[PDB]
Amino acid sequence: KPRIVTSEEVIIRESLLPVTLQCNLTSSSHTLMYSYWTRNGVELTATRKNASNMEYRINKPRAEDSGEYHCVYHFVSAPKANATIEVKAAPDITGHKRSENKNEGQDAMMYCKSVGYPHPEWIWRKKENGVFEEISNSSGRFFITNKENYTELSIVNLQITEDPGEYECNATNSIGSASVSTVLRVRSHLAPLWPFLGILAEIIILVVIIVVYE
Amino acid sequence: TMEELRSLMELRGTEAVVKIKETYGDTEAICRRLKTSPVEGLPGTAPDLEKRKQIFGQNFIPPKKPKTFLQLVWEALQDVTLIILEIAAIISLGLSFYAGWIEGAAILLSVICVVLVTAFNDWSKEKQFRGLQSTVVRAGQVVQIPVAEIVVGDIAQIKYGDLLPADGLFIQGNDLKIDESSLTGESDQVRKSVDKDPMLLSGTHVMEGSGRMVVTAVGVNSQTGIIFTLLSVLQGKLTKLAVQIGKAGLVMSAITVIILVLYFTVDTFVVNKKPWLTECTPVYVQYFVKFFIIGVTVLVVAVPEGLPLAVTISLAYSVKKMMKDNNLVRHLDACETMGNATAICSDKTGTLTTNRMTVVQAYVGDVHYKEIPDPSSINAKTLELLVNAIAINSAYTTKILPPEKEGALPRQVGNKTECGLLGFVLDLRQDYEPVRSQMPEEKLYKVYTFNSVRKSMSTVIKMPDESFRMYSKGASEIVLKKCCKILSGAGEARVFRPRDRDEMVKKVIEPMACDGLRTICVAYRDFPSSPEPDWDNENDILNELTCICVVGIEDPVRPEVPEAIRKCQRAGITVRMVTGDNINTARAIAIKCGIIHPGEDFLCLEGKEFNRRIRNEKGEIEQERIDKIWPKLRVLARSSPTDKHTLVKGIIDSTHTEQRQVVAVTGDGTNDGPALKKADVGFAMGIAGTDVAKEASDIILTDDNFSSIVKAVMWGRNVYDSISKFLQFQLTVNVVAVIVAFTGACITQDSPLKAVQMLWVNLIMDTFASLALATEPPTETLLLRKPYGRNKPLISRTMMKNILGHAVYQLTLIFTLLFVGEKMFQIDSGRNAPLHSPPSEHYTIIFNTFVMMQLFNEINARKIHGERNVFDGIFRNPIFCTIVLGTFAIQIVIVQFGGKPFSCSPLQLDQWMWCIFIGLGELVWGQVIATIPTS
Ligand SMILES: Nc1ncnc2c1ncn2[C@@H]1O[C@H](COP(=O)(O)OP(=O)(O)NP(=O)(O)O)[C@@H](O)[C@H]1O
Ligand SMILES: *[C@@H]1O[C@H](CO)[C@@H](O)[C@H](O)[C@H]1NC(C)=O
Ligand SMILES: *[C@@H]1O[C@H](CO)[C@@H](O)[C@H](O)[C@H]1NC(C)=O
Ligand SMILES: *[C@@H]1O[C@H](CO)[C@@H](O)[C@H](O)[C@H]1NC(C)=O
Ligand SMILES: *[C@@H]1O[C@H](CO)[C@@H](O)[C@H](O)[C@H]1NC(C)=O
Ligand SMILES: *[C@@H]1O[C@H](CO)[C@@H](O)[C@H](O)[C@H]1NC(C)=O
Ligand SMILES: *[C@@H]1O[C@H](CO)[C@@H](O)[C@H](O)[C@H]1NC(C)=O
Ligand SMILES: [Ca+2]
Ligand SMILES: [Mg+2]
Repeated sequence: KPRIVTSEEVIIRESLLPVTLQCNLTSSSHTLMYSYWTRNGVELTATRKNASNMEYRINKPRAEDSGEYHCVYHFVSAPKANATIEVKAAPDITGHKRSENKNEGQDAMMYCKSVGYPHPEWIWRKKENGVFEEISNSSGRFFITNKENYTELSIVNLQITEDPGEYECNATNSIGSASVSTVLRVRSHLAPLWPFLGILAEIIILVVIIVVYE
Repeated sequence: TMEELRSLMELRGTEAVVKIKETYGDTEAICRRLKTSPVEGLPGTAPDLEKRKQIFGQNFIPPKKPKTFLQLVWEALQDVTLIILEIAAIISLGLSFYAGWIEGAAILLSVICVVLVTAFNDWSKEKQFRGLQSTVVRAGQVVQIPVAEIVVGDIAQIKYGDLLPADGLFIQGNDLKIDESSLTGESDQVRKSVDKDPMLLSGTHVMEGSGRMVVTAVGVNSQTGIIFTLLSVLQGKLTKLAVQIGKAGLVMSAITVIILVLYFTVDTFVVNKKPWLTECTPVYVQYFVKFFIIGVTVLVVAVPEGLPLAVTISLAYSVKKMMKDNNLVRHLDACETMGNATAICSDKTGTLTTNRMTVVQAYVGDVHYKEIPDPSSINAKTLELLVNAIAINSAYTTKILPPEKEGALPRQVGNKTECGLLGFVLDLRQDYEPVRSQMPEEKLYKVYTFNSVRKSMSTVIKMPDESFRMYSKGASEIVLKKCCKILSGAGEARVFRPRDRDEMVKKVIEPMACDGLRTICVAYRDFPSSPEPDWDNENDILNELTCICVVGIEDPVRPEVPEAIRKCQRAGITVRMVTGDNINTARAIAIKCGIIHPGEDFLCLEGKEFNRRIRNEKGEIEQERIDKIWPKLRVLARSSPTDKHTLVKGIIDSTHTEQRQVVAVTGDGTNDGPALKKADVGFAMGIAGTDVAKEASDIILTDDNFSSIVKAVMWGRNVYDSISKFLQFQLTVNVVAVIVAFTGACITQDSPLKAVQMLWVNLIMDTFASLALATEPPTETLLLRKPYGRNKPLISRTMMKNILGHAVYQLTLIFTLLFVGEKMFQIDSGRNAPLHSPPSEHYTIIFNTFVMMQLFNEINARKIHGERNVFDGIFRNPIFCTIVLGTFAIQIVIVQFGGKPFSCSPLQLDQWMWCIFIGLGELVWGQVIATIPTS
């Protein structure tokens, strides 16, 4: 088994200093063919050389760079050795919908996608009386799905009197936590009736003024 | 060849006589070469026309028509207002590629529409003018032939007022005088004669006399054809208004761009520290591009590109619709000048009367009949003499013809007073044929011509053996006093003395005149003839007459003019009458018309008094003397053709009254040339009008009615009104629009209305308001307002009150929405959106409300005079309804399926209903603002 010595894990802060990740193939009796860096199972571009010792430099480290890095060593007649250098950093929410407007008696969908590593734990909250409480499944109409980035909250058979409000994903991780908010509004069924009663109230007083004038 | 004859007649001098004598002799020596029989004439057969016109080629082809549709498009493209729009579209299209392109197309579309419409209407107008305006007295045959055909050899009969259609050698005639200023530039009356100057020229006007001509050639080789081939106060005010609006719009656009750039730079660089990194240069220029485009679009909104289109559309619509009202317009600017008309100087006969002469009263047998009598009532030995003295007296060509069409009246063809006399004779159950047939020119030798100088026509007949029989018809005052006996009683020849005739004048003549009857007198004489009388001394050869009977002819006043004149006087227009009849008859008819009312102080002075009282210093004409007459003058009797001209000149040029006067003159005749051109607008007569009076006028009346003139006045006022209402609507829109932009750049850092939406608003307002508000049909309410002044401003008080009130309502609603729409609708605020951001439905609501308010205010902008019932007459103009409904549907589709390119997000049903609610509220606010006194 080839021996690979790797650099220590790095926590990406707001500092602009470039970060260098190092692997050294210290012991190998096989004719090495090539080597490459990989991030989250994706081979980084232009990282294939001889590289019996291999380096990767990040000039502007950001939270989007952090991930589970590997330096894979492919040999002529030996199985590959991968190893792992984890680059930890706090998570950041990169995508959400500002508001969700839906008719009563319909479904609602909200999501909070984020970037970081190690991948976070998604929990949702609901703002009541000025403070954020935990979501409650007290009617079986709430569905929460959790993934690495994606989280999804779904509501069925919206109720105008209870559901509307602001919800908040929470994205926690050993480095830190981040959160954003989404406003859900449920529209009444009798909405298109009040303006109609207005329009009539303008016609039957626009006529009255005219015919009296004649 | 015609070329030799043309070169011969080109001399135009006293040498022509010599040449004609030295080479061509008289007319008949070489008339055979032209292939023409003078006395016999030409039947008018096609083979004869082909044989005599083997090398004619063609007639005078109409002008080349260099104005094609493409030429008109190019001409209308270089308009001052459209240059700005097309330049700005070019800048926008160039600046886009760096959906921005969707901006430029909008501007382009506007320009395209305008130019197309303009070109189309212009071309249409030209075709109409060619179609409407293209029997000639030069007939050849004894029967009249149509004007179109013109041949070489035809024998023209020329009368006073004929416009000469071709060139020809003179043959015979009496005292022919012609105005040749159309060719020489000299306005002196050339007297034509075989022995001095026998040529007759196309395009010259016959001022006096009559004759015949043998045309040298049909071929249009006359000097006038050769030279012709060789060849708006409202508009000024509107141009001034357009340039002022453009300047204000330019200033506002520049200020908006400066404010936006200042905000961006100060906020991004000074308040917050950000260095000018080169990598961010594209973003920093995209911002600038956006700001610039916003400014540009504001300018193209503020520029009024629909004003000239509105003017041309209203003028073309009115000109086309006048033709179905018996007015055909030649000069376009006369359509709107008639709106301001403040005086009309018409003539009695032809226009105010039906010009049909009938006999209703008589004074025969020393008895006054008010109705046509039985033939037995009148004693014998007198009826025969009356028939002899009427049938043979004058103008054997005044034949009476049956109508023979839909039971019409027996229209007359000759001198109308003599026609009425023949009608009276026929109504006595007699016939003039057994008298005229037995008396041809055979013994008819001594005839005195009829003219206004003598007002009488006399003939001598040789039939009485060893005697003569003089006949005379006179104006009851020139001729009546010349008689010496009365055929009264049972044929008795009582002695006529100055004593009893004075009482007779006040007994029968005065009541006849007061009934509106023109009084004429018939007299006869018998010369002994044993010594031949020397008949050249008119003073004595017309005396010693014997009056047979006195008859009063009449022509009824048209049934429509008593109300047309009333409408004219209600609309502030004063109408005067100029006539050649005696003062009594003129006053009697002017009372029936309504021109002068029985109780008032209105002058009715004659022509001689008029000339005497306006010339104090020798014969000089003084404006001060005229200014004391024309304000209170209604009837001008026994006038002269120059009297009408001097009255028009005195009225127009006067600076005495508080308001400048614009007059209209109705004319018909030879000498109504200068009087009909000094006036501001001239009306020629349709059927009774000569060619000289038709080529100097501005409008021609097809039906000859005076009541047509009033229609013209109405159709003038409508034109003005149309422009006014358009202006109203347009101004309101752009005011709000501009203000919104200038308040979007200060409170926020972006205009609430994007560039493409503002271009849609500009398209609606300018193009469609010009097309829809400028075709309003006229109503009878227009003829109830005093004529407008000269320096009256376009933006009247009510128009600016409407502009301010509706702008106030629209501005408050738009600002309230822009700042509280996130909470009123619960729709998430769209303010402070970053660059390249998805559209929101907070701003789509503002755009939709703006457009709906504009449409519901376009409905309001159809009333300028404070009228409350806006929907009055809305269905008489289908263009308005079509355009408004089409715009509404297009707005719906733009908001719904018109997303990211138009910056519009789809709306639900209640938001649409709220937008419509606010528009109808604009209608109700229009109702509110109408109940405010502008005084
Ligand atoms: N055939 C006629 N023979 C003799 N006198 C006539 C004849 N016709 C008209 N008169 C009279 O002689 C004058 C001729 O004037 P005329 O040319 O008919 O115009 P007017 O009637 O005077 N004016 P106007 O109605 O405007 O054309 C008038 O005084 C008539 O009364
Ligand atoms: C790099 O080159 C050395 C020297 O030839 C060789 O031993 C080694 O296997 C190579 N590694 C590769 C090609 O990955
Ligand atoms: C790791 O490899 C690099 C690159 O060759 C080398 O400089 C460094 O000394 C190596 N470190 C160790 C501990 O072998
Ligand atoms: C390398 O192989 C190991 C075997 O345990 C595996 O866990 C790891 O994910 C592999 N690395 C990559 C980048 O696939
Ligand atoms: C809520 O209860 C329903 C019905 O038992 C279940 O399907 C759903 O997954 C539950 N959701 C949560 C977040 O507990
Ligand atoms: C989330 O993880 C998936 C793999 O499941 C990856 O394809 C995607 O790029 C990640 N990020 C986002 C923002 O979806
Ligand atoms: C997420 O947890 C962190 C840590 O307390 C906090 O900053 C954030 O507000 C939390 N989220 C919610 C939804 O309360
Ligand atoms: Ca415009
Ligand atoms: Mg006359």
